[PDB]
Amino acid sequence: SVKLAGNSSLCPVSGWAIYSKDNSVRIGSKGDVFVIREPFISCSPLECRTFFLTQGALLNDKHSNGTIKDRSPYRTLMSCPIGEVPSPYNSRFESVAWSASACHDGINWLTIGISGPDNGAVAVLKYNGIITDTIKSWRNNILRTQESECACVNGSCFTVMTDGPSNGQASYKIFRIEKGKIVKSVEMNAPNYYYEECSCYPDSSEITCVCRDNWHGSNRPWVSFNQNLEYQIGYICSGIFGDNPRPNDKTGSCGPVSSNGANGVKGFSFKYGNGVWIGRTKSISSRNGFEMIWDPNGWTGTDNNFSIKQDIVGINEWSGYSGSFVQHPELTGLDCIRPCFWVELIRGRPKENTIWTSGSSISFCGVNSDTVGWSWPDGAELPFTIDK
Amino acid sequence: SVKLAGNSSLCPVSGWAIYSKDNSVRIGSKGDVFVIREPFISCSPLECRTFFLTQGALLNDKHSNGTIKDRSPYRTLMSCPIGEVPSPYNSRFESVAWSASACHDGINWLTIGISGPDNGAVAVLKYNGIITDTIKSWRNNILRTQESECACVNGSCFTVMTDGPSNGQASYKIFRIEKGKIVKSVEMNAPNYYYEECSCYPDSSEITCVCRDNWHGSNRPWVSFNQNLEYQIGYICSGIFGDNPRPNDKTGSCGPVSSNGANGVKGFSFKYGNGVWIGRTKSISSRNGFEMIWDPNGWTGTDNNFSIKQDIVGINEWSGYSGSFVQHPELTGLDCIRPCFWVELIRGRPKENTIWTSGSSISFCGVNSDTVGWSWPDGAELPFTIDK
Amino acid sequence: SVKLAGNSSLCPVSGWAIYSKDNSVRIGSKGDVFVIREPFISCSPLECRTFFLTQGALLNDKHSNGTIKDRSPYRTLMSCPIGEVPSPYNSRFESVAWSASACHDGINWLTIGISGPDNGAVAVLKYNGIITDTIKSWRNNILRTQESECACVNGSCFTVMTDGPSNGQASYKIFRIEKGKIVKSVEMNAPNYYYEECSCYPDSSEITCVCRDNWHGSNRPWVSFNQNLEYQIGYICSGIFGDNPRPNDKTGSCGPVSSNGANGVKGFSFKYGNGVWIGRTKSISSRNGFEMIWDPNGWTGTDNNFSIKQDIVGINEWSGYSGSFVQHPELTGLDCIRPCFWVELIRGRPKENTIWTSGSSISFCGVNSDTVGWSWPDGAELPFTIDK
Amino acid sequence: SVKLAGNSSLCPVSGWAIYSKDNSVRIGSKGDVFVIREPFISCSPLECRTFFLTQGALLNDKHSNGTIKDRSPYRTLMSCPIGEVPSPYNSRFESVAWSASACHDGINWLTIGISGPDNGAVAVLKYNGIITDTIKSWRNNILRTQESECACVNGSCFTVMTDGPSNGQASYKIFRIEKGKIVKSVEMNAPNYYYEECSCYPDSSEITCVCRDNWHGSNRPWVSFNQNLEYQIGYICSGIFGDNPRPNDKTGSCGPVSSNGANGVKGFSFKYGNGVWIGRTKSISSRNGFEMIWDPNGWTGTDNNFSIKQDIVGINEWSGYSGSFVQHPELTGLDCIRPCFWVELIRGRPKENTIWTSGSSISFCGVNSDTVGWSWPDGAELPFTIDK
Ligand SMILES: *[C@@H]1O[C@H](CO[C@@H]2O[C@@H](C)[C@@H](O)[C@@H](O)[C@@H]2O)[C@@H](O[C@@H]2O[C@H](CO)[C@@H](O[C@@H]3O[C@H](CO[C@H]4O[C@H](CO)[C@@H](O)[C@H](O)[C@@H]4O)[C@@H](O)[C@H](O)[C@@H]3O)[C@H](O)[C@H]2NC(C)=O)[C@H](O)[C@H]1NC(C)=O
Ligand SMILES: *[C@@H]1O[C@H](CO)[C@@H](O[C@@H]2O[C@H](CO)[C@@H](O)[C@H](O)[C@H]2NC(C)=O)[C@H](O)[C@H]1NC(C)=O
Ligand SMILES: CCC(CC)O[C@@H]1C=C(C(=O)O)C[C@H](N)[C@H]1NC(C)=O
Ligand SMILES: CCC(CC)O[C@@H]1C=C(C(=O)O)C[C@H](N)[C@H]1NC(C)=O
Ligand SMILES: CCC(CC)O[C@@H]1C=C(C(=O)O)C[C@H](N)[C@H]1NC(C)=O
Ligand SMILES: CCC(CC)O[C@@H]1C=C(C(=O)O)C[C@H](N)[C@H]1NC(C)=O
Ligand SMILES: *[C@@H]1O[C@H](CO)[C@@H](O)[C@H](O)[C@H]1NC(C)=O
Ligand SMILES: *[C@@H]1O[C@H](CO)[C@@H](O)[C@H](O)[C@H]1NC(C)=O
Ligand SMILES: *[C@@H]1O[C@H](CO)[C@@H](O)[C@H](O)[C@H]1NC(C)=O
Ligand SMILES: *[C@@H]1O[C@H](CO)[C@@H](O)[C@H](O)[C@H]1NC(C)=O
Ligand SMILES: *[C@@H]1O[C@H](CO)[C@@H](O)[C@H](O)[C@H]1NC(C)=O
Ligand SMILES: *[C@@H]1O[C@H](CO)[C@@H](O)[C@H](O)[C@H]1NC(C)=O
Ligand SMILES: *[C@@H]1O[C@H](CO)[C@@H](O)[C@H](O)[C@H]1NC(C)=O
Ligand SMILES: *[C@@H]1O[C@H](CO)[C@@H](O)[C@H](O)[C@H]1NC(C)=O
Ligand SMILES: *[C@@H]1O[C@H](CO)[C@@H](O)[C@H](O)[C@H]1NC(C)=O
Ligand SMILES: *[C@@H]1O[C@H](CO)[C@@H](O)[C@H](O)[C@H]1NC(C)=O
Ligand SMILES: [Ca+2]
Ligand SMILES: [Ca+2]
Ligand SMILES: [Ca+2]
Ligand SMILES: [Ca+2]
Ligand SMILES: [Ca+2]
Ligand SMILES: [Ca+2]
Ligand SMILES: [Ca+2]
Ligand SMILES: [Ca+2]
Repeated sequence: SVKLAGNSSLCPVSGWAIYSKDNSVRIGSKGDVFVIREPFISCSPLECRTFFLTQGALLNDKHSNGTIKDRSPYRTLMSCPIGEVPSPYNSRFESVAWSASACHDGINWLTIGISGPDNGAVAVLKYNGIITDTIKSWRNNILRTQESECACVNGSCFTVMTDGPSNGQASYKIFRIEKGKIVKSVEMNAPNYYYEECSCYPDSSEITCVCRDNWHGSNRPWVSFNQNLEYQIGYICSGIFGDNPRPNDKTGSCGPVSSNGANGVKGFSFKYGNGVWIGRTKSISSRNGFEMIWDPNGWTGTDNNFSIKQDIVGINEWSGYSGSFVQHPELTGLDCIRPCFWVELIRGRPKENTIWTSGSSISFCGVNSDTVGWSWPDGAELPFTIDK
Repeated sequence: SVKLAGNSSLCPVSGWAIYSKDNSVRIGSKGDVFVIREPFISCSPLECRTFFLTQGALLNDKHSNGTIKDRSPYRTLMSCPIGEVPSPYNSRFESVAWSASACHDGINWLTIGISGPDNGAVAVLKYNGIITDTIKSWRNNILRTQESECACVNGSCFTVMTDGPSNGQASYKIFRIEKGKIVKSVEMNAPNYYYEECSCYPDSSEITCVCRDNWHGSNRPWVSFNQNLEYQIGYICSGIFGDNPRPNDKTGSCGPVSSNGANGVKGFSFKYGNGVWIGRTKSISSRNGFEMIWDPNGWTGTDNNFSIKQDIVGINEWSGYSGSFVQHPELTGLDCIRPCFWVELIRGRPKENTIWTSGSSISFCGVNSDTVGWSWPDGAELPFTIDK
Repeated sequence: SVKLAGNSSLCPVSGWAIYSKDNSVRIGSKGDVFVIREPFISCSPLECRTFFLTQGALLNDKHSNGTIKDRSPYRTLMSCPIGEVPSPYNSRFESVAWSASACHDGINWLTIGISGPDNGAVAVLKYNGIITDTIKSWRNNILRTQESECACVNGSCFTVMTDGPSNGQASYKIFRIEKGKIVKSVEMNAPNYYYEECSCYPDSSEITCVCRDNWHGSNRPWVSFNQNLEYQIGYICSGIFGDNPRPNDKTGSCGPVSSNGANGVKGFSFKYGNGVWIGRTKSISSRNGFEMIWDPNGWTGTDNNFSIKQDIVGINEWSGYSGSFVQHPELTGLDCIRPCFWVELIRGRPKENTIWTSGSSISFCGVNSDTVGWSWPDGAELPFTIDK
Repeated sequence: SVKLAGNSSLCPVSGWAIYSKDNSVRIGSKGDVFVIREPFISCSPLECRTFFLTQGALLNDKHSNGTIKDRSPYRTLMSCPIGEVPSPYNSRFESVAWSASACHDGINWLTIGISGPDNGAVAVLKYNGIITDTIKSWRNNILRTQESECACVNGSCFTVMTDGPSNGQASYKIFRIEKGKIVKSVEMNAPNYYYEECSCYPDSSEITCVCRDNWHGSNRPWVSFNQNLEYQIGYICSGIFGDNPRPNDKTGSCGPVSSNGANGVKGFSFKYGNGVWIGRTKSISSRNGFEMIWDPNGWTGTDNNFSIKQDIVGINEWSGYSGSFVQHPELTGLDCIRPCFWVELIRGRPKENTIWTSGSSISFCGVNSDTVGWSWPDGAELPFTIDK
């Protein structure tokens, strides 16, 4: 075992090849599948795994009732192999958690699991399953983190957490973690900005995070930083607005776009010089559909012109959260860090007549070979037996 | 860990010893068993696995409704250990797929998973579960592949894909794949021939495939080739016709036999000089029964005389797809490549009064020791609870 | 990895410590557990496993109907870790089989699985899961074998099979198998004797088998042999009759005891010079209760006196088949071969009002430390939901 | 593999970080989850596992009826990975038992499983799953042991067993066990003391146990001993009484506190010089709530003054058994033995209107980083379908 180097560049990609689909909700109609949300993928040098926050309940059982609720003591972070349904019979226990991150440094898994009360939550860090550190809410208002993989470069792993309001200015901190021990943190000077649920990736020994502005931005904030936590901040300039909700595409801004700026959805994007691969919902108002857009000047330019669009979920089908993951050269044998993404397909409440809320997933990896647009939706027929 | 050599000849065999049976449909009446079709077996130097295309649904659940349908975004290629029922709790996720192939080169698994729309399908190629290449539809008309194992020789693996009409001339391509990367492909010049769902095996460093003529052939087409994809083509001459449907046995042809030629079923045969071991259904009109027939001049001769018949499934019992798989010397310690086969036992629609279609399997290995004819059918009592 | 020597003597034992209980039937009331009979235990140098003949059906499902039936094409030999319920989700497929044996030579697993028609059945032998030999019925009348572990000495494994009538003189053969290849077999000269379902163990480089006389013996036949298949034969002389059914205990015989001699139950016994540890039912007429008796002159003396009895299952509780297994010094680190046994607890037909027949198990290992008699019965409440 | 040294001292801790939660009862409403009680956690140098005593029945199935009952032949000691639900599909079978202990010496697991009748129970000792010894009841009155992990130092493992009345003076023995073989045992001279369900841990090469006085003590008894089983005895002096039931806090005693002394619950405490970390229920009269309390002079001082209290389960929520477990330097890489604990969250009879009694778990590890009080209760909604 050796540390992931994390020093090559992102592989340039022309399209996205489908990687996994788990059909969890479809299968949970009969089988024993966890009620989950906030799924994400992360890879070691040997395998890729789906992480997810369970609700301590299975689909189509009565304890699935009320799972629209975000935070409870029943929620646990757990993981299974990519593409498998998250079942009590195939899933490894990670942490007690209603917000979470994980990532593999090349040697062992780091996991971060926040539980406790809204006014004094605690992140428990584990390295190879052993508790190695904790960090407690500093603003006493729902300490929260990525809901996707943390990022590793040369034995140090990096994440972002937020504490404070979700409808106004909050506090955002960046952490450096080595063998599960926080060795440095910095609070971001980001007035008039808002970061949550950061999708962070390594690229040439530095970390880039694209996040959710729930306060007043329908474009996505970003923060990048080096191993010493010296950071830079911005918003994606493209007029192809990345958040949900959002306005129709028009002239963008390098600051937060206030039109339709309140609320949000967890998302991601990949920076390639001045350009950007944007993943987003197809609907401007609800979590429906998904598409990947290549905008060759979208990182720094404000026009709404793009070069490529690839359909992933159709506009009438349910989507939800999305995030980045990467495959490092140590895993693939390439000479670059490969970009991939997952989409959470949220089913049930609040949009459907169920007592429950849960998600299945799909993921894709970046390639330079031929690809195609389509729709790979969840496909469960709601309501279920328990609802009726 | 070492590449499969694939340079020895096929073991001569006098009969077929039963190797597995999963009883998947019988078990899925209560257990959590995927609805599947298109199963196949493939071996590494250490184990044999069953690969299959799920419908993203479990048996006796309402999501099994309409699983007569061949292609959807829910279908996934998964695998389990030979003879186990395909459950979400024992199945390894491979790829998102409504048509597939897989094989092991002696170092890692290659998997091939075709998904997307009928007019622009994409094969995703994975080596050790990492995406390593893609190939897209070149006739825009249901890109499709073997539904059985690809074949490997000295580090290269080979498969066949079809694109175009299923009731006429189509286009047929052969591929050389090393470590999941397509290193060469050739389009077959095969006018008035039709190939699909090819069953391919290695034999003396070369590949022989026996396929399905869905256009106008009630005997089976074949294609053989070397590692440079220089090929030869033909049809099995035996008057013991291999496809289903087909006419009653009579004088054969070394080109397509047009009588009952349209439509077909995936199948296989093994070439031994001028002779041929034929697997086929017992009914001439539907997928019922299965039998193995040794015809010592059937590869190249057109008479309907044969020397050995061994019963596998009784004529009143449902059958379906069948395909070759091999066990290499590296696995067996023999000095030859051992032929084996599997049979898909299809239950439900169109022939039975259910909302669903699914399959169990049985598999047999060639030996020169004493064997017996019998019937090992699926054994499920239809309809199921969900149908009623 | 080294061959089991098999050259030490049986360990002297004063009593039996409980080793495992799986509660299969109790648990299959709700969970997915196989309908099984003919369970047995066998150990490698690293673990012990339960082997069993499934009925290709789960408990409390409709396909359990009619499982009183002994032979069908749906029956499969499968194995799981000792003490775990036999489920499709924890069980490894071994062979298609309605009669069976298995044993580990120190290097790999040998398995023997008989399937096919009553008038021409075939035993398929596998070594590390690969077919290595077959042997076909020689009397065309239900080729059958041990339903317990075969016995291994220095790289050779030994079993017994019977072919012929179950109500009269039949034919009995002994086999020597190396790496799953039959290297020698002999037919026993045993007129007026009858051997089936032999429980065979190694002891000082020779094999001793205690078996079932279904023709005309209420005491148990035995056969012992050396590695060259030179054999000796006899019946257990003790007046503590070991078969079920049997008479009440009285003066025994060194030939078959005809009183209550027809029919039988698979059983075992362990020889210690002139003495014998007999495992048997508590009832003289049905498969109910179980007890272990030490009779210090019972191998060769005909009195009905014994020195020790240890209760295992109470007289009013269901028992069934039993058999020996051993733990070799390569596994335990002892300087002798440890004797152990399992009991099948048969539930359902013909004695209970169900559509099905199945069994759970218990096992014990011989020790010299303190032990106790009790009852560890099956404990399922019959009938089940599917019966009603 | 190397023996756990066990020679470092206990890590000083300032609070408890949440480590796991299995949600077993919530999940067993639909999933296949064992009815259990008496779980506990123990770790090897590679993993932590949950051990528990099943009732040989699954939740929401009719065989869970009457599971208030402590001792039966159906009860088995099994284990799974920490935080996973105890299911037949993820659980290792360990031993047949209605009382148990287990621990890992750095090389293999020792398991201890007591079954048989109340007047002659036998402890079966296993090392790496092989029977290596037994010990039988020496007072004929429910031989019983820890229900928590044994303690290991330099290849010796230690435990405590009780035999005799649970409402008066009984007999208490300590055992030294090497590779599953009892090498020494001592009967405790403890007149007017009562010990059972001991929680024992290593600390500087010596064992400290904190136990349950069921006779006449509402504080907890303790016994500490060296590797030769030379022991010292006493009761925790703190006026913060540790048992349940108990009186309200007031001046303590260094011998048994008779007020509310009869009856009790399994529990634990960690000694740090003259101080003590106490885990206890929040209710004085029933098994409800749980809290950790640091009393810097509570080992040897009788006042009811304490420094730190940390909430674990809220006072209106069901609690139950609790026990210590440790993580050795060999697992953690620390220079001290880390204390952890678990709490059994009992549901059903006698306090709720069900046919069954079962338990889920939560566990916590000691840290010197920031922590928080909260409530992590069982969370199931009773009654269940089977009760109605
Ligand atoms: C899904 O979940 C909802 C919401 O329920 C809440 O969360 C769930 C998970 C549980 O934790 C509940 O306890 C929570 O309430 C369910 O709605 C609840 O249904 C239950 C069952 O009917 C209701 O509980 C009953 O209420 C009865 C009415 O009592 C009230 O008035 C009487 C005077 O008549 C008075 O005595 C009492 O104090 C109440 O004020 C009561 O008689 C009975 O014993 C029982 O308590 C509960 O009120 C409902 N909650 C809400 C918020 O409406 C759904 O039933 C559930 N659906 C499914 C399909 O499972
Ligand atoms: C049982 O068999 C083993 C062989 O595996 C015998 O052990 C060997 O004996 C020879 C001397 O004849 C030595 O050269 C070897 O070193 C021994 N090998 C091992 C691994 O110990 C043993 O003598 C036989 N025991 C009995 C009881 O007959
Ligand atoms: C805490 C505020 C935050 C942003 C509105 O809510 C998140 C939004 C969510 C959402 O918009 O779907 C669901 C997340 N599970 C939740 N996070 C937490 C920690 O509860
Ligand atoms: C698409 C043409 C082809 C031949 C008619 O269809 C096959 C027929 C099938 C059949 O005869 O059973 C099943 C195959 N799953 C299907 N293949 C695809 C890719 O859908
Ligand atoms: C074949 C004769 C034999 C002895 C009567 O029947 C056995 C009796 C059985 C029994 O007495 O319970 C069950 C065995 N499964 C069966 N063996 C086979 C091969 O069917
Ligand atoms: C046997 C006396 C002892 C103390 C009353 O009983 C314990 C009480 C129990 C309890 O208070 O919950 C549960 C334990 N399973 C039980 N132990 C046994 C061996 O049955
Ligand atoms: C990246 O790191 C590797 C491994 O330490 C090193 O050998 C290589 O020189 C580095 N490459 C670049 C481009 O910095
Ligand atoms: C990577 O980390 C190691 C250990 O701290 C350090 O020695 C090395 O200089 C780092 N490498 C680079 C290229 O920064
Ligand atoms: C086949 O290949 C192996 C491995 O490369 C080689 O050693 C052997 O000589 C070859 N066999 C034949 C029949 O050519
Ligand atoms: C099957 O599909 C048809 C068509 O939509 C529908 O009418 C019927 O209700 C379905 N049956 C089940 C069991 O879902
Ligand atoms: C097998 O492939 C390797 C790599 O191309 C090559 O070195 C070797 O010559 C090949 N052997 C044969 C028989 O073609
Ligand atoms: C069991 O099988 C018989 C066939 O003999 C059938 O008549 C009966 O209805 C079946 N019973 C159940 C409960 O399915
Ligand atoms: C054990 O088997 C080996 C291999 O056949 C043989 O050489 C040896 O003589 C055997 N030993 C005994 C004691 O039979
Ligand atoms: C603890 O044991 C280790 C391993 O044997 C030893 O090296 C060390 O000296 C010991 N420490 C103490 C404090 O006794
Ligand atoms: C349930 O358990 C009780 C013990 O409390 C037992 O005596 C009774 O017979 C059982 N009742 C049913 C309906 O199974
Ligand atoms: C640990 O055990 C070994 C083996 O008995 C012994 O020789 C050694 O002295 C022991 N170490 C200590 C510190 O007791
Ligand atoms: Ca927003
Ligand atoms: Ca642009
Ligand atoms: Ca045809
Ligand atoms: Ca011919
Ligand atoms: Ca008899
Ligand atoms: Ca006698
Ligand atoms: Ca007490
Ligand atoms: Ca105090």
